[PDB]
Amino acid sequence: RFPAKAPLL
Amino acid sequence: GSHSLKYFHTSVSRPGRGEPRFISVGYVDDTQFVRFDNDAASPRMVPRAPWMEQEGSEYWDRETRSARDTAQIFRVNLRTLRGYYNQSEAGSHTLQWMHGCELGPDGRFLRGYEQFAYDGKDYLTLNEDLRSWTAVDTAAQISEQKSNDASEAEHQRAYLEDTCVEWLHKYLEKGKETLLHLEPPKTHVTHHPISDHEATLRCWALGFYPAEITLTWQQDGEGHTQDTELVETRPAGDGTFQKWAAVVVPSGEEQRYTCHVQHEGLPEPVTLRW
Amino acid sequence: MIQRTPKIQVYSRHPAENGKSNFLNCYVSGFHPSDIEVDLLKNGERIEKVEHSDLSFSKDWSFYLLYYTEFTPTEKDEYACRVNHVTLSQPKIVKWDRDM
Ligand SMILES: [Zn+2]
Ligand SMILES: [Zn+2]
Ligand SMILES: [Zn+2]
Repeated sequence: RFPAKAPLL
Repeated sequence: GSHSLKYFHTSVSRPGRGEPRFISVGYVDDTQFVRFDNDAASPRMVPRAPWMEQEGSEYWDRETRSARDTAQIFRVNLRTLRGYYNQSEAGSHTLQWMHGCELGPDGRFLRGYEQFAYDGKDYLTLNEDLRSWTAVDTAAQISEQKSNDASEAEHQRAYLEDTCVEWLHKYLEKGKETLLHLEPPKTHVTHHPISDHEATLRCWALGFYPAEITLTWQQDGEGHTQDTELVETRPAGDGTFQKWAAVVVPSGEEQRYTCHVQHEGLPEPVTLRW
Repeated sequence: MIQRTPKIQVYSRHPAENGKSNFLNCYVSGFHPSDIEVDLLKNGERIEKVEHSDLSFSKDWSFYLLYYTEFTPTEKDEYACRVNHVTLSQPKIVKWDRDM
């Protein structure tokens, strides 16, 4: 399942 | 057997052309099952394995929304990183993200992964404890500090330990006859003379799944060393893999050389001569 | 800005047999950046409906792609792969050998 978000870099 | 759910994300900037190109693929072990490519009018998550084309539209709508938002986050990140590195907006840059969870033989969570890469090099890596980061430079240390202030590693850990494990079990159930199926390699040796006194013995391993395999050439006796040419494991295009290993032997001395193949689909290793 | 040169394998899905249908594969891997030009050649000429896998990458962040087309090997047809990339000083051409 694709993550809901990705970390902000 | 152990299993893993992994996703691989790629974002490439297009200077002067608007939105960056985003491509994302998901794998269960060595089986790709989903893909998202934002190069379309309204791009959607689509199935890339037969056992995934029975899923309801609620799943695909949810994955399409998640993939679209991550694409937007990567658009911000590409801009942020070219700020850190003082790079012009005319150059193309790549941001890659891979994450995943791995189950042990008991079916329980064992390990999680997450890593970021900018322009092909490591950038930010989540450590084995899933609690700390490892930065490769001052620019990635700002990224690490932002994540630490927002407890981001706790958010990624929760996804890796809970969401990823729960859905990996679901995927392993829907594709039970294929994902849990081991495909043994089909093996044979070929003979190709280099000169009057030398020849090549090429040991083939064809049509196996998963891709993990070991090919070695052995010679009768002990203390021997073989200079083995070994090709990278390659996809057959049907879901299985191929590999071969070659060794140069003197002519007439072929029968004293032996190929040994190890694979999870082999109850015992197989042995081959020519 | 690391740049990696592509590794190339040209091979068939099944062991070749003249007059019998098969699949010709060009496997390209270990390259960075992602953009790459891969063409399958039949007797020097470009085949026009070639399908390729979806972009993925290895543990070292380098990309890999499979390019494939249905084909029927013969004793007289020579097949090859033409690959060009930013890391290459000239396009690389690899001939299909049914023994590799
Ligand atoms: Zn968060
Ligand atoms: Zn089978
Ligand atoms: Zn000689």
